[PDB]
Amino acid sequence: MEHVAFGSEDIENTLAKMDDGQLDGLAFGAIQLDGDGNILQYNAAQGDITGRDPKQVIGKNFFKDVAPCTDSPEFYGKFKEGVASGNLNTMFEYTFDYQMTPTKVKVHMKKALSGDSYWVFVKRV
Ligand SMILES: *C(=O)/C=C\c1ccc(O)cc1
Repeated sequence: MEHVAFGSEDIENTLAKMDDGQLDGLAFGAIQLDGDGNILQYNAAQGDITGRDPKQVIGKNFFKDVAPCTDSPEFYGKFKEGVASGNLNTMFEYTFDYQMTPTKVKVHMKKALSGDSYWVFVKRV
């Protein structure tokens, strides 16, 4: 598998070399969003945690369609600020409970290296 540690300092540089196939070899869930919150990448580990079929969610809006429970100042509010500020690095716990068993996770959001893309990393706690 891919040996990348959750919350690593240079994770945006390392994941810059990973294709969709490589992302699926991570020890934790990984989502790539555009500045509007549309889903660009969604790896296997994330799909194990949420039950979503990765291919099926790419293209939908994370905050509108897929994960309305994140539509809150505590999640989406922080996202919208990072995008507007052009910088984002934050780590917090949250509960995912839409159409699923309530699951506690640690979330790390961080701006990608290139363009207008942002990472959302998730692991169980
Ligand atoms: C609330 O809706 C939280 C999270 C979440 C994450 C991924 C997917 O697919 C659904 C929901």
